[PDB]
Amino acid sequence: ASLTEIEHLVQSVCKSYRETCQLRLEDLLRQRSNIFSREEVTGYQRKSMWEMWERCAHHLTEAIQYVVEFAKRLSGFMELCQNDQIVLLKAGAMEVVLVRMCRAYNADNRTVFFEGKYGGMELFRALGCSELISSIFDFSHSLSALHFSEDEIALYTALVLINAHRPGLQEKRKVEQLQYNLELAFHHHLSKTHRQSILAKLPPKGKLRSLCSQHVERLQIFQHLHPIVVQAAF
Ligand SMILES: O=S(=O)(c1ccccc1)N(CC(F)(F)F)c1ccc(C(O)(C(F)(F)F)C(F)(F)F)cc1
Repeated sequence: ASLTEIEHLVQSVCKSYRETCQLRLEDLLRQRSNIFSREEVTGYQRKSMWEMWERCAHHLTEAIQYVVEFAKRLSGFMELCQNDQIVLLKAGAMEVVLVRMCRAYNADNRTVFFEGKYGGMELFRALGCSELISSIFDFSHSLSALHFSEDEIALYTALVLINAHRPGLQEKRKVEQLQYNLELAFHHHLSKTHRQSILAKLPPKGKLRSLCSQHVERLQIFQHLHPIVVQAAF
């Protein structure tokens, strides 16, 4: 693989991102002054457990759709069999959503963009999963300190999806080669931007995994349905 091939894979991944990112970074940054008032917060805390889980599962569904669209536009992914695609999307898609959320997270006041405004942890009291909420906030806080650029996000989330160490893969050799090529791309682009320093600072791969799993566990506990099943409907 040549320099031109590597730079093209970079441009193709970043383009696929830019087209599927759902929320424009500029919009999210500008919306940072648009903070929920006490009464609105109280308005959310008073809502039913059932309602809050309905709202949250719906936003998650939408976000997963965009991430699935991202994946389909990564070179090679479509060329994999339906089984291997779904194997990669099963946990991978939701792991990507949780990384993407650091863009909608403001470290200065520890708030998150939710349904049009920024609000802190207390917004989600009705859900009755404070430790799950804490885990998201703390993961998003640690990622924000890295100041991910749009392209770093793009490249890093491609690697989250395209990973050969996932249960029950068939064309495992071919996913290893797709993972290899995107690793070259990510590394090349980091050196070019003198941003190699983030490599050691990236969240341990199994931290994002165990976070995703615990959230999926609790999501299904509220009688919903695994996100992979829902996504299959489209
Ligand atoms: O917009 S969300 O509802 C959101 C929740 C918490 C903080 C900010 C934003 N949504 C974000 C998404 F990007 F997916 F749209 C979201 C919904 C639900 C979750 C959950 O992790 C779970 F369990 F449903 F997967 C939880 F409900 F627990 F928070 C996480 C994020």
